[PDB]
Amino acid sequence: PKMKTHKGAKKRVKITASGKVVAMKTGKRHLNWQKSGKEIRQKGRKFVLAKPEAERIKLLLPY
Amino acid sequence: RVKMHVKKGDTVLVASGKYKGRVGKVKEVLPKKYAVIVEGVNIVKKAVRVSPKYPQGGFIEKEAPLHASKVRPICPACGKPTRVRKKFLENGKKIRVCAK
Amino acid sequence: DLRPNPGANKRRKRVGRGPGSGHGKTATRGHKGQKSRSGGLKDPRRFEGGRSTTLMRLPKRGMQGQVPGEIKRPRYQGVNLKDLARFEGEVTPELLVRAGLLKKGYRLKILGEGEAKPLKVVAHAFSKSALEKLKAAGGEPVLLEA
Amino acid sequence: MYQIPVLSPSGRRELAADLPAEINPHLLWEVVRWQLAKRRRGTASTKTRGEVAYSGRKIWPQKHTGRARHGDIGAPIFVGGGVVFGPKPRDYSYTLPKKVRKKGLAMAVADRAREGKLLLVEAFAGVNGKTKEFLAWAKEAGLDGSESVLLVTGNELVRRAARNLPWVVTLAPEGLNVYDIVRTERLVMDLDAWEVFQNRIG
RNA sequence: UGAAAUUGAACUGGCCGUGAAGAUGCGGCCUACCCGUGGCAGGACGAAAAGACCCCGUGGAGCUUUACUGCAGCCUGGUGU
RNA sequence: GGCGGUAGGGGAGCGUUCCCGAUGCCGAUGAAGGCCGACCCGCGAGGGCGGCUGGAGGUAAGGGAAGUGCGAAUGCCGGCA
RNA sequence: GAAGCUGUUGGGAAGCAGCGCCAGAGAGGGUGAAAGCCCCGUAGGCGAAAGGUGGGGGGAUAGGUGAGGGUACCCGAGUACCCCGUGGUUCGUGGAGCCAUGGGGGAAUCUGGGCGGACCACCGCCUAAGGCUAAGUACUCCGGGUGACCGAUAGCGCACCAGUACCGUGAGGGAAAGGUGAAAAGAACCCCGGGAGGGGAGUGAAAUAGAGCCUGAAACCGUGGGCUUACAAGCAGUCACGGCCCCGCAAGGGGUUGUGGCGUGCCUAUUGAAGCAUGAGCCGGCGACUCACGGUCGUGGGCGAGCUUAAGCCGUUGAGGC
RNA sequence: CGCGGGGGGAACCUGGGGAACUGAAACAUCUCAGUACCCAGAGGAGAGGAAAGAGAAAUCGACUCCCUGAGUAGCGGCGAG
Ligand SMILES: [Mg+2]
Ligand SMILES: [Mg+2]
Ligand SMILES: [Mg+2]
Ligand SMILES: [Mg+2]
Ligand SMILES: [Mg+2]
Ligand SMILES: [Mg+2]
Ligand SMILES: [Mg+2]
Ligand SMILES: [Mg+2]
Ligand SMILES: [Mg+2]
Ligand SMILES: [Mg+2]
Ligand SMILES: [Mg+2]
Ligand SMILES: [Mg+2]
Ligand SMILES: [Mg+2]
Ligand SMILES: [Mg+2]
Ligand SMILES: [Mg+2]
Ligand SMILES: [Mg+2]
Ligand SMILES: [Mg+2]
Ligand SMILES: [Mg+2]
Ligand SMILES: [Mg+2]
Ligand SMILES: [Mg+2]
Ligand SMILES: [Mg+2]
Ligand SMILES: [Mg+2]
Ligand SMILES: [Mg+2]
Ligand SMILES: [Mg+2]
Ligand SMILES: [Mg+2]
Ligand SMILES: [Mg+2]
Ligand SMILES: [Mg+2]
Ligand SMILES: [Mg+2]
Ligand SMILES: [Mg+2]
Ligand SMILES: [Mg+2]
Ligand SMILES: [Mg+2]
Ligand SMILES: [Mg+2]
Ligand SMILES: [Mg+2]
Ligand SMILES: [Mg+2]
Ligand SMILES: [Mg+2]
Ligand SMILES: [Mg+2]
Ligand SMILES: [Mg+2]
Ligand SMILES: [Mg+2]
Ligand SMILES: [Mg+2]
Ligand SMILES: [Mg+2]
Ligand SMILES: [Mg+2]
Ligand SMILES: [Mg+2]
Ligand SMILES: [Mg+2]
Ligand SMILES: [Mg+2]
Ligand SMILES: [Mg+2]
Ligand SMILES: [Mg+2]
Ligand SMILES: [Mg+2]
Ligand SMILES: [Mg+2]
Ligand SMILES: [Mg+2]
Ligand SMILES: [Mg+2]
Ligand SMILES: [Mg+2]
Ligand SMILES: [Mg+2]
Ligand SMILES: [Mg+2]
Ligand SMILES: [Mg+2]
Ligand SMILES: [Mg+2]
Ligand SMILES: [Mg+2]
Ligand SMILES: [Mg+2]
Ligand SMILES: [Mg+2]
Ligand SMILES: [Mg+2]
Ligand SMILES: [Mg+2]
Ligand SMILES: [Mg+2]
Ligand SMILES: [Mg+2]
Ligand SMILES: [Mg+2]
Ligand SMILES: [Mg+2]
Ligand SMILES: [Mg+2]
Ligand SMILES: [Mg+2]
Ligand SMILES: [Mg+2]
Ligand SMILES: [Mg+2]
Ligand SMILES: [Mg+2]
Ligand SMILES: [Mg+2]
Ligand SMILES: [Mg+2]
Ligand SMILES: [Mg+2]
Ligand SMILES: [Mg+2]
Ligand SMILES: [Mg+2]
Ligand SMILES: [Mg+2]
Ligand SMILES: [Mg+2]
Ligand SMILES: [Mg+2]
Ligand SMILES: [Mg+2]
Ligand SMILES: [Mg+2]
Ligand SMILES: [Mg+2]
Ligand SMILES: [Mg+2]
Ligand SMILES: [Mg+2]
Ligand SMILES: [Mg+2]
Ligand SMILES: [Mg+2]
Ligand SMILES: [Mg+2]
Ligand SMILES: [Mg+2]
Ligand SMILES: [Mg+2]
Ligand SMILES: [Mg+2]
Ligand SMILES: [Mg+2]
Ligand SMILES: [Mg+2]
Ligand SMILES: [Mg+2]
Ligand SMILES: [Mg+2]
Ligand SMILES: [Mg+2]
Ligand SMILES: [Mg+2]
Ligand SMILES: [Mg+2]
Ligand SMILES: [Mg+2]
Ligand SMILES: [Mg+2]
Ligand SMILES: [Mg+2]
Ligand SMILES: [Mg+2]
Ligand SMILES: [Mg+2]
Ligand SMILES: [Mg+2]
Ligand SMILES: [Mg+2]
Ligand SMILES: [Mg+2]
Ligand SMILES: [Mg+2]
Ligand SMILES: [Mg+2]
Ligand SMILES: [Mg+2]
Ligand SMILES: [Mg+2]
Ligand SMILES: [Mg+2]
Ligand SMILES: [Mg+2]
Ligand SMILES: [Mg+2]
Ligand SMILES: [Mg+2]
Ligand SMILES: [Mg+2]
Ligand SMILES: [Mg+2]
Ligand SMILES: [Mg+2]
Ligand SMILES: [Mg+2]
Ligand SMILES: [Mg+2]
Ligand SMILES: [Mg+2]
Ligand SMILES: [Mg+2]
Ligand SMILES: [Mg+2]
Ligand SMILES: [Mg+2]
Ligand SMILES: [Mg+2]
Ligand SMILES: [Mg+2]
Ligand SMILES: [Mg+2]
Ligand SMILES: [Mg+2]
Ligand SMILES: [Mg+2]
Ligand SMILES: [Mg+2]
Ligand SMILES: [Mg+2]
Ligand SMILES: [Mg+2]
Ligand SMILES: [Mg+2]
Ligand SMILES: [Mg+2]
Ligand SMILES: [Mg+2]
Ligand SMILES: [Mg+2]
Ligand SMILES: [Mg+2]
Ligand SMILES: [Mg+2]
Ligand SMILES: [Mg+2]
Ligand SMILES: [Mg+2]
Ligand SMILES: [Mg+2]
Ligand SMILES: [Mg+2]
Ligand SMILES: [Mg+2]
Ligand SMILES: [Mg+2]
Ligand SMILES: [Mg+2]
Ligand SMILES: [Mg+2]
Ligand SMILES: [Mg+2]
Ligand SMILES: [Mg+2]
Ligand SMILES: [Mg+2]
Ligand SMILES: [Mg+2]
Ligand SMILES: [Mg+2]
Ligand SMILES: [Mg+2]
Ligand SMILES: [Mg+2]
Ligand SMILES: [Mg+2]
Ligand SMILES: [Mg+2]
Ligand SMILES: [Mg+2]
Ligand SMILES: [Mg+2]
Ligand SMILES: [Mg+2]
Ligand SMILES: [Mg+2]
Ligand SMILES: [Mg+2]
Ligand SMILES: [Mg+2]
Ligand SMILES: [Mg+2]
Ligand SMILES: [Mg+2]
Ligand SMILES: [Mg+2]
Ligand SMILES: [Mg+2]
Ligand SMILES: [Mg+2]
Ligand SMILES: [Mg+2]
Ligand SMILES: [Mg+2]
Ligand SMILES: [Mg+2]
Ligand SMILES: [Mg+2]
Ligand SMILES: [Mg+2]
Ligand SMILES: [Mg+2]
Ligand SMILES: [Mg+2]
Ligand SMILES: [Mg+2]
Ligand SMILES: [Mg+2]
Ligand SMILES: [Mg+2]
Ligand SMILES: [Mg+2]
Ligand SMILES: [Mg+2]
Ligand SMILES: [Mg+2]
Ligand SMILES: [Mg+2]
Ligand SMILES: [Mg+2]
Ligand SMILES: [Mg+2]
Ligand SMILES: [Mg+2]
Ligand SMILES: [Mg+2]
Ligand SMILES: [Mg+2]
Ligand SMILES: [Mg+2]
Ligand SMILES: [Mg+2]
Ligand SMILES: [Mg+2]
Ligand SMILES: [Mg+2]
Ligand SMILES: [Mg+2]
Repeated sequence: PKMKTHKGAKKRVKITASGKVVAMKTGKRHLNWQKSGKEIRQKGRKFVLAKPEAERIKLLLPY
Repeated sequence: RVKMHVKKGDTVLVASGKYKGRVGKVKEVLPKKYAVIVEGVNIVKKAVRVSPKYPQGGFIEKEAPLHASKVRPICPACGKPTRVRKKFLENGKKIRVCAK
Repeated sequence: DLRPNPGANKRRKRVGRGPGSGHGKTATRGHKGQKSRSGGLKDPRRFEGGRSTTLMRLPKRGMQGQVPGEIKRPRYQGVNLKDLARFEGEVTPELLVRAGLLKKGYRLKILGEGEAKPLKVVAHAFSKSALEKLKAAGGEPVLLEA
Repeated sequence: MYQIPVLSPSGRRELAADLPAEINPHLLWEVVRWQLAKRRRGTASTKTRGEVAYSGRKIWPQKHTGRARHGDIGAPIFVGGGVVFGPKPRDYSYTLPKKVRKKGLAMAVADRAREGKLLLVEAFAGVNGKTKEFLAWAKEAGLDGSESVLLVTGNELVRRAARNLPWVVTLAPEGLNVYDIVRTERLVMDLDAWEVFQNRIG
């Protein structure tokens, strides 16, 4: 009774004012040793998901 | 307690079925069963004898316990419901207009 | 108008589905007909495959939180001056919450686009932009202090 | 609407009500359902295979027995077992939004007003709580018993009077409610009542 | 005097086909009046037992060790008595 | 002009229990249930009518709420084979 | 503790008809069927010598209540405090404080001492290591009230002489079983029979209400009647025709089955079953997608830059309101 | 010699002890859960209770219970929870 906000999710995802799900980019914290500048740069931004988008949305809600 | 009801042993009118309008005195009242016997209901007990002692014991037609709600008390008229006026000491049932 | 026919206005058919029958949703009942259709299925929401969910993504949500927890500090809510402009007289933190916006968030901040009423407007902070729109029409005082 | 006939020793005067123009039947169906829901007392219970009186033991082994296969008499597939999704006590009530509650009361009163059945009065000449009195009193009032009358007044004595009547339903001013309004073919009320009605909505 | 397991219902034949690849029940053909009693065990993939073998389940349990981790026990420094 | 259909999606309906309707109406000139029909209305689940039983209940129109429909679960209880 | 009597159908009226009556009472139960006015009640009201309870009201006692100046006496010890091992908290060693404490070391008495999340400073808060304290809260063995709760396979395991009979060494398991009729009027007496049990007589409105007796379903057993069968090949039907028997003016219709054509049970599981793959002897009853909270979309409404109240309070006793 | 204890009570209460299945789709930290259960004691309740309090307001003012605060702040093999 009373759903629990999936703390593990909110700790890594943001819900955009329109209704989209934004999350950081993977692949930039380790594998690196000399990846292009182009790589790491584009790994700094954040993005959007699509269908799993709708999966997480449900794990928050009170949020 | 409270098993008690309308009249005791005395004159009463039958507003029942097969003896409506009939009249008689009540010769017994069975509170444990809420019924009274008058002189009205009478059924034939073809029975030989109730208890083995005594050879003959009768086809007696005797009176069948009448349900106490089919009998109304009566005095100088046609039998009224019972009121209760207490005297200056005791208490006794005045009918719808008179004593006793 | 009697107790006959107040009847629910032709749309509320409480008609739940019964799948215990012989023609409708039969036998298997509802959509099933297979297996792992018994007590219940794993999640899905997040969990499943049993591979990596998508919890492959990661928490840039640094400043996730400390032990003693929340750090209390003044919270400013923006009330857009176009909505403020609505009513008149002289607006204050109380009047604003007292009527629709704010709600004891406590810190009042007129800002945003619209058209300033020539009224006085006590607040906790003005947007640069808001400051001017109202500057060229009326009076504008700052917050108490603490 | 507006054409409410008032009654008094000074004769029949007439008032002007602020009652709503139109009646939404569904709203009344919503308000009545709400009223009949809250009085619903939750009280039906049955026992799960857990609350049933039997023991845990496995009735018999489940292997080379030829018999079916089982756990314990509790199992709902036994006669004298537990019941399945059988009822448990529950609160049927809910909070029908206040705007709605009032709309209803207004529309109810109105529906009767528009039917002409509504009749405010003040002239209660038959006082001392005594059915006979109110009986004769209603005779004058045009209430004979051909139609059901929801009587609403502050005076407990007028209540006492009408109360025992099988074509009347007594009720205080605050008691006003759609169900009772709708029940009876005829609304009739005290001015002090009609007033405290407008108090609620006017 | 009088049971039992079994029992979808039966109006329950042979061959050669046939079919989920072993047919009283479909095809064709052949044989055969109706109902029992005593007796035989070829078929009814006959009864019995939700195959013990085998595999599957991120099932269980007993057992082993230089599998992992832990506990008893023991050994040991420091300290209290 | 369309209209085979499993898993499945959608729609419309029938019937059982209970509530408002009900201080009412049906009812010993016969309630519920049971038995029977070659009748009537419904595509249908059903509904109605009639005779026989039965001996006291039953509950429209329009709504409302569910312990609401069984052929199978080596299902459960009983009866009989 | 109010107010009804007559007629009529009936085994029996409480029904139907006539006229009439109470109601602070037309809740409900009963009386031969369906009753405000017959009975028991109900509305309203009355009551305790004795036991219990009882600041609610009233009375008494215990107890309690002031200012300034000076002195520094006192202000809970193996305690605080730090360390080691832990528990509690949202806190899993985490920057880990707070409360508690098993081991070790071990103070102070207001210029004392604890705390405000390591520590330090500043500024605040608070006085540990003695104790007690009503109400608001939890529960239902017990009594009462009420139900869009059950109605004997339901409802508590038990409506009934059930924690029984019976099973188990024992802990413990744990049933089945309710209904004549308004009244017993429960069937005198005769008849066949050892009895049981029948037939007649009799009671009753009714006895296929006759005593584990209301209704009395299905499987299952049986007698009688109609149609049919001993040269026939079978999922038992179905289509056609003919015979025979029964309804009906009729034309039609009902029952049966002779011959002819056609035809591989139901469910399940499955690429695929009549299948020699699963389940089921048959009938009756019990039997499986709910509910609470929270979500999401659709939907019928109310209000709209707003919308809505929770617990609770008043009210009511099927009234709402704040 | 005098007053008291002893034993019992459906559920409820406090204190001393205190699991595993199961969840994590394996499992060990973790969860189930300080629940189940055992023990002692209280009583119509029990516990708690007048601040070495809370915590940011130069604010509050015993305890208990309900609503909310809030699935927030946090905790977490940052998994499941
Ligand atoms: Mg938005
Ligand atoms: Mg938002
Ligand atoms: Mg949006
Ligand atoms: Mg990386
Ligand atoms: Mg960069
Ligand atoms: Mg929120
Ligand atoms: Mg006498
Ligand atoms: Mg004699
Ligand atoms: Mg006389
Ligand atoms: Mg069903
Ligand atoms: Mg369908
Ligand atoms: Mg389908
Ligand atoms: Mg189907
Ligand atoms: Mg299946
Ligand atoms: Mg689940
Ligand atoms: Mg990272
Ligand atoms: Mg945060
Ligand atoms: Mg400007
Ligand atoms: Mg007018
Ligand atoms: Mg409208
Ligand atoms: Mg038991
Ligand atoms: Mg038990
Ligand atoms: Mg149990
Ligand atoms: Mg067990
Ligand atoms: Mg087995
Ligand atoms: Mg068997
Ligand atoms: Mg079982
Ligand atoms: Mg079990
Ligand atoms: Mg049983
Ligand atoms: Mg039982
Ligand atoms: Mg039960
Ligand atoms: Mg008019
Ligand atoms: Mg009229
Ligand atoms: Mg043969
Ligand atoms: Mg052949
Ligand atoms: Mg054969
Ligand atoms: Mg063929
Ligand atoms: Mg052949
Ligand atoms: Mg033989
Ligand atoms: Mg022989
Ligand atoms: Mg053989
Ligand atoms: Mg042999
Ligand atoms: Mg054979
Ligand atoms: Mg063989
Ligand atoms: Mg097997
Ligand atoms: Mg594995
Ligand atoms: Mg394993
Ligand atoms: Mg093992
Ligand atoms: Mg080694
Ligand atoms: Mg070695
Ligand atoms: Mg070790
Ligand atoms: Mg040592
Ligand atoms: Mg040592
Ligand atoms: Mg030593
Ligand atoms: Mg067409
Ligand atoms: Mg179709
Ligand atoms: Mg539908
Ligand atoms: Mg009638
Ligand atoms: Mg007639
Ligand atoms: Mg019925
Ligand atoms: Mg019924
Ligand atoms: Mg009929
Ligand atoms: Mg209806
Ligand atoms: Mg069910
Ligand atoms: Mg089926
Ligand atoms: Mg069965
Ligand atoms: Mg049997
Ligand atoms: Mg059986
Ligand atoms: Mg047998
Ligand atoms: Mg009386
Ligand atoms: Mg009369
Ligand atoms: Mg005459
Ligand atoms: Mg006549
Ligand atoms: Mg007569
Ligand atoms: Mg009469
Ligand atoms: Mg009549
Ligand atoms: Mg009079
Ligand atoms: Mg009562
Ligand atoms: Mg009547
Ligand atoms: Mg009555
Ligand atoms: Mg009284
Ligand atoms: Mg006194
Ligand atoms: Mg006295
Ligand atoms: Mg008191
Ligand atoms: Mg003194
Ligand atoms: Mg003094
Ligand atoms: Mg001094
Ligand atoms: Mg000193
Ligand atoms: Mg000491
Ligand atoms: Mg010391
Ligand atoms: Mg000291
Ligand atoms: Mg010392
Ligand atoms: Mg120490
Ligand atoms: Mg100290
Ligand atoms: Mg410290
Ligand atoms: Mg140490
Ligand atoms: Mg150490
Ligand atoms: Mg420590
Ligand atoms: Mg502990
Ligand atoms: Mg800890
Ligand atoms: Mg926690
Ligand atoms: Mg922890
Ligand atoms: Mg800690
Ligand atoms: Mg400490
Ligand atoms: Mg210590
Ligand atoms: Mg301390
Ligand atoms: Mg503090
Ligand atoms: Mg600090
Ligand atoms: Mg402090
Ligand atoms: Mg102190
Ligand atoms: Mg101290
Ligand atoms: Mg102290
Ligand atoms: Mg103290
Ligand atoms: Mg203390
Ligand atoms: Mg105390
Ligand atoms: Mg309570
Ligand atoms: Mg009770
Ligand atoms: Mg009671
Ligand atoms: Mg009740
Ligand atoms: Mg009821
Ligand atoms: Mg029984
Ligand atoms: Mg029973
Ligand atoms: Mg029965
Ligand atoms: Mg039975
Ligand atoms: Mg009991
Ligand atoms: Mg008992
Ligand atoms: Mg006995
Ligand atoms: Mg007993
Ligand atoms: Mg018993
Ligand atoms: Mg017994
Ligand atoms: Mg016994
Ligand atoms: Mg024995
Ligand atoms: Mg024994
Ligand atoms: Mg049994
Ligand atoms: Mg018995
Ligand atoms: Mg006798
Ligand atoms: Mg005889
Ligand atoms: Mg003789
Ligand atoms: Mg003889
Ligand atoms: Mg003899
Ligand atoms: Mg005999
Ligand atoms: Mg005899
Ligand atoms: Mg005879
Ligand atoms: Mg006779
Ligand atoms: Mg008759
Ligand atoms: Mg009979
Ligand atoms: Mg017998
Ligand atoms: Mg009867
Ligand atoms: Mg025959
Ligand atoms: Mg024959
Ligand atoms: Mg015939
Ligand atoms: Mg014949
Ligand atoms: Mg043949
Ligand atoms: Mg044929
Ligand atoms: Mg004929
Ligand atoms: Mg004719
Ligand atoms: Mg002709
Ligand atoms: Mg015929
Ligand atoms: Mg074919
Ligand atoms: Mg299979
Ligand atoms: Mg297969
Ligand atoms: Mg398939
Ligand atoms: Mg076969
Ligand atoms: Mg096989
Ligand atoms: Mg088979
Ligand atoms: Mg299989
Ligand atoms: Mg099967
Ligand atoms: Mg078999
Ligand atoms: Mg068998
Ligand atoms: Mg059945
Ligand atoms: Mg809307
Ligand atoms: Mg209340
Ligand atoms: Mg003493
Ligand atoms: Mg004691
Ligand atoms: Mg004690
Ligand atoms: Mg504890
Ligand atoms: Mg402990
Ligand atoms: Mg395990
Ligand atoms: Mg495992
Ligand atoms: Mg824990
Ligand atoms: Mg505990
Ligand atoms: Mg002790
Ligand atoms: Mg004790
Ligand atoms: Mg206390
Ligand atoms: Mg204490
Ligand atoms: Mg103190």
